[PDB]
Amino acid sequence: MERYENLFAQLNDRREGAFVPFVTLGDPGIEQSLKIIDTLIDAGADALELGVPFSDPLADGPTIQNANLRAFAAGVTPAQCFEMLALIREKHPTIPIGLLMYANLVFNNGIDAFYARCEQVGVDSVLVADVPVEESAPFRQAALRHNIAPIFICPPNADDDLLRQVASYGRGYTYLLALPLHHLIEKLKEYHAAPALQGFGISSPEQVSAAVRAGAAGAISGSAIVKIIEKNLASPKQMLAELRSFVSAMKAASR
Amino acid sequence: MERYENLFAQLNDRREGAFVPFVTLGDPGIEQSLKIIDTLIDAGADALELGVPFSDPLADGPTIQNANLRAFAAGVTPAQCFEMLALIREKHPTIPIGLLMYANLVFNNGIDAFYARCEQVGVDSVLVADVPVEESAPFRQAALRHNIAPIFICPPNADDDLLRQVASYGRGYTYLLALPLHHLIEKLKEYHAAPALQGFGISSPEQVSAAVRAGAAGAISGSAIVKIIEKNLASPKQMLAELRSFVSAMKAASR
Amino acid sequence: TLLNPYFGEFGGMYVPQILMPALNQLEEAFVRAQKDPEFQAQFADLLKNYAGRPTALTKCQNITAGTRTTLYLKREDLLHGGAHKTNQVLGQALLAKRMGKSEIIAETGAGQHGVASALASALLGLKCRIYMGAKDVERQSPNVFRMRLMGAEVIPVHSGSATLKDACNEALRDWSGSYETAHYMLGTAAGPHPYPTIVREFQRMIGEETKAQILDKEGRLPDAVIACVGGGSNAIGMFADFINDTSVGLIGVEPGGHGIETGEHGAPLKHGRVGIYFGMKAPMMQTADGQIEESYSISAGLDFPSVGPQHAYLNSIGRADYVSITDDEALEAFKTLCRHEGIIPALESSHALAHALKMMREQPEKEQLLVVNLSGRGDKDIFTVHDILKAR
Amino acid sequence: TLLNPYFGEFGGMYVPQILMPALNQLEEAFVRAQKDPEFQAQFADLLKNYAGRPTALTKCQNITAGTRTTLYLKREDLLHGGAHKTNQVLGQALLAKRMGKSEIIAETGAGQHGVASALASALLGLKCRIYMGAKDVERQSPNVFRMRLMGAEVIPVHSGSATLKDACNEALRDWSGSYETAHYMLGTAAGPHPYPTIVREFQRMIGEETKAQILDKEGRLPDAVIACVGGGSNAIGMFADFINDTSVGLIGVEPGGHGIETGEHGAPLKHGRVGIYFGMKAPMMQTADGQIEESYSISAGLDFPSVGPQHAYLNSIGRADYVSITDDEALEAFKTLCRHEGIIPALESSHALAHALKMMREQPEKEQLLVVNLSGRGDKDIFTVHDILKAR
Ligand SMILES: *Cc1c(COP(=O)(O)O)cnc(C)c1O
Ligand SMILES: *Cc1c(COP(=O)(O)O)cnc(C)c1O
Ligand code: NA
Ligand code: NA
Repeated sequence: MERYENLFAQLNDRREGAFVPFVTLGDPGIEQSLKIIDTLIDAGADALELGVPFSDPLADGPTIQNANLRAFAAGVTPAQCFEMLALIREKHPTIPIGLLMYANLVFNNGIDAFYARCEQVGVDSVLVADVPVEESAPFRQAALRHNIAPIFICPPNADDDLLRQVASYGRGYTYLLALPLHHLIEKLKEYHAAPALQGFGISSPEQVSAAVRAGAAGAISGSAIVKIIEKNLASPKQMLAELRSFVSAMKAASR
Repeated sequence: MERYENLFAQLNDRREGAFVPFVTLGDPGIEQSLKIIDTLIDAGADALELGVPFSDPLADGPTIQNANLRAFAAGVTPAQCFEMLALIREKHPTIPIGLLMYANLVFNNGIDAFYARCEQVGVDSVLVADVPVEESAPFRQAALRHNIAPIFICPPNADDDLLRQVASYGRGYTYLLALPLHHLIEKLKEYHAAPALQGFGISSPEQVSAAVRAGAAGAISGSAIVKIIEKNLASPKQMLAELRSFVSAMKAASR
Repeated sequence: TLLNPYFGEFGGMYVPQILMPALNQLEEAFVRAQKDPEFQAQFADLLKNYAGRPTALTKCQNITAGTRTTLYLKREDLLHGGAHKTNQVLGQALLAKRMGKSEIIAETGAGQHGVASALASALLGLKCRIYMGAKDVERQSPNVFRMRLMGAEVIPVHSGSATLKDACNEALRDWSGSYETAHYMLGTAAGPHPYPTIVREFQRMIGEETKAQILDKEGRLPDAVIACVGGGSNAIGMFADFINDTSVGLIGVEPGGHGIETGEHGAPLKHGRVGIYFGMKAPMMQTADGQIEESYSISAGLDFPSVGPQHAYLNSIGRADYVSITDDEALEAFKTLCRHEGIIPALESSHALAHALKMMREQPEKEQLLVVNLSGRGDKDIFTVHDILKAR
Repeated sequence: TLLNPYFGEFGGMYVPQILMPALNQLEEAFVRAQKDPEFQAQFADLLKNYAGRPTALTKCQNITAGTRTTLYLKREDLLHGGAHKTNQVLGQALLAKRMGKSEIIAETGAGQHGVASALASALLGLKCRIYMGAKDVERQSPNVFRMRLMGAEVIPVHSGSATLKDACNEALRDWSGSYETAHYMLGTAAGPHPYPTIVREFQRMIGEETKAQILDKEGRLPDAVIACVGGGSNAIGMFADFINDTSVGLIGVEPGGHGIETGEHGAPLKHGRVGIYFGMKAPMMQTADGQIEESYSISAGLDFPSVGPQHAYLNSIGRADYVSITDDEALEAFKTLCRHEGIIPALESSHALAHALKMMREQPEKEQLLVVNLSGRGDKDIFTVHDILKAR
């Protein structure tokens, strides 16, 4: 939780936005995945949003859907994910690490036990894609008890009652996915909601800058990164090169 | 009609039974069929029962069923049958000739017209397999008007009312197909029914003699002949030889 | 006979002498049964508790859009078995039992009659042997499995042109010898008396129900009732109860196949000559010198090369009108029902529907209340319709 | 929420935030509808005039010979469509309309749900898109033709292991974006609230009719009511009305597949672990580290790797009992019904029957009045049963 507060503070003094890439743990391989994350961070990523391969991501698109298949095929398991995570943390002590999970993977061995291990490996936040605020009680409380920031998605069709709830319940940051977006950032700030990160379709520097200007604290690059991996699945050396550049670009555009 | 009366008279003075073979007109070929009939007569047949190939003989067995197929395949038609018939008569003026027909072939061009042509070609009797006594009025009357003997089958399950009807309505002969058969011949003779010919399964001399002794005026060899044709369909020269002998045998056993 | 074997000039008992006793026995039994309230009660129980009667009368919603025609469907497709054949097969089965019989004989073409007799037999505990044309066997594998599954013995007949036509012969031959213990369950309102009469009385609930349903829903009788004519049971089933309501039109539809002018059709009532076949005198498909010919239709169920004698009669006196519908017309009627009412009709029943669609389209501002007898469901037909369409 | 999303601990709304508005809208509409007598009247009209309700309750005649068991069958096989699925698909369709929707979204496996949604859509005039697992597509050609024939757009999904599981994902993804104009017609009494509740209320006529029919015919309630459990709609349909008649036993039958001990089965309620999937918390087929696994059964219709939450609940408190029946046991029950009652049941429904046959055979002198929900007809299965038997 602490790491986010730290990040957003530093970002402010330098009056810049946060650039947060998304990646699937173990895609396309474990060592390849680890090599990829080290690049993203070195290339300028402020934080990380990491996915744990799940069998039924009824909340993801084909891009992410295909990422999981690759991981699975690679032999990745939740257990292996946690090993990778301890390793990532070991080398990068300050970088905030958020996890994108599915409710079953969390519920599997008892909720509390899940967050316990998160805290243990040094994970900062967790986003359970299939748990609306309406059913978050157990997940929330467990997260807070293990000093884990429970991340919540703020959808386009978000009403006011929802806005107030997301503001109260969340920590670390707000996942921003009618409503004049400017008013969204507005309402949240007003409700003392955790800093909002713009998540919907951020795939060009133009968009990063816009988000910042719009009042967002930064932007999450949802699948643009997963694309590069795919495009270069063929050639690794270029997978990294393409990664470095893309990130460097997106980052430059946050300042 | 006259021919039958003549035959049965002569047979009596010589105290013998009539041997009547059955054959399909045009089976296996027209000339082959004609050649076959000349043999049957020469071999001793007292009379002839001739069949006209019909598409749906719901009253015949596979043996006769197959005979029709052969004829059809040979290109035989009712019309061709009548030509053959004039020819048979032309060479054999005294031999009684009976036809085995299906009601449609008779009804086709008008009933009366059918019997008219029978009389014209010199046919003595007609058996319409699918016309019970109950529906024979039109066929009967037309037959009588053209001096054609209407033959009727007397079945195993024949009751007394039927016996009286068959006796009154028929001419030429009675087609004999529980009831002590001896009593059948008895009841018929009593009703002044036309001479009864035993039709059920007469395929051995033993049977001819039996029929006679039983009181029948002779026997009709229903399909035994059609069998020989089939058996030797392969070789003609032997088809005739086998025919000659079989008939000579059956005939000898009638005396 | 206790009853009249003739309808005008059509009908009669044109069978070998050997079979008269069997027919006479059957008619006696049917007459006694008809009068037996206990019989009637048993029959009614099965129809309702086992078959699913009364069937629904559905008012079409989309198909008659933009016209002044109100189209209703008699849902015989909803009958256990998925065709109207079930009604009479149960009546016949119950009848064999009343006569103390324990064996049933049937013949089939498309297979629906085989299946229906097999099911009636299974339920009432009768031994069942079904004669089938090896040609039909080969192309009706699925129906053969159903039959066997139901404990019916399927005897493939090859004799002649292995088809219904020949099936009937062996069926009849069998019965000649076994009528003492067995009962012949003829498939339609045809053949020798009293089958045309029996099959009718055992199918007449269709019409009686339609009459009550329509009076309840519309408060008036239909202008016309339309049904397809293969051999004629579904049709007479529908018509029977309306015969005396002279204001109601009766329309029977025969398969036009490729089109009359082609000769490749199955419409003897209107395009054939009366003859003598299957123990009856009625219109049929025959050659010039009297050989019975085969019917033709996309729908195997309409393949009877002749027609029930009561139909030939109703026509003669002008009480009922007969029309033809071609393969192509049936197929479009098929597709149209699927699309607009989400009902898959038998290709047979599609011939009746196609005609009603014709009436509607030709005279769109003509106000008329029609009822089509949807004699069966088309599940059995999707493969046919499939391979037709794909081919196209 | 207006209603309780939970049955004991099972149920809830475990979906992305984006879908909550849609679910909330749906529940509001259902509640208003329930209270709308006009709604109830319209629904009742269709069920009766279009689908064929009430279905018959057949007393078996031969199958229970030599025992003291009286076996009745709820003839859902006689429903238009040939399966119970039709009842709720009509309710849902009517509901989409009340909400001013004009598009329907559905997913399918075996194909029966696709076909049923397609027919409901065709009749009420809704645009219909159906997601299908390309694996299922390949093996459900016939069902695909039916769907297309009915004007439904069939979208083949390959993502993951092209199956229902994945079908559901795209269906859900679609709805997230289109819920404004489209309605998601979920296939069983599962998924997020209020589907488990809706699907139940729209299937409860089965049970209500059974209750009235049995009291009329036997003058007493059954000892037990047996139904198969794929996802649970037919079962809860049957059970719902008898829940408060504590003297009536409720038995749900899950596919045992090759046998439990083999792992190749589809019985999560009794042999799986509760988890969170398809927007609900219920028992399911999952690996040790939480990956959802596939069900297995000879019958594709019983392939749901989880179960409705109300069932998991009824079990928990011991109101209802759940058992399993293997492939082999189902197959024999199939064959037995054909042979003795001349009824071809769905391989699904055969699982419920097989269990009732078990009860009867094990305790032949035990007097008991049973009712089996014959959820469908087996026409769709003859090829399967065929190629199984021939293989043997
Ligand atoms: C058999 C059949 C027919 C044809 O028979 P009819 O004897 O003319 O009534 C028509 N429709 C269906 C659905 C059939 O199965
Ligand atoms: C679909 C189907 C089932 C399984 O579904 P439930 O949701 O468990 O009721 C059972 N029987 C038939 C005939 C079906 O089509
Ligand atoms: Na016909
Ligand atoms: Na299940």
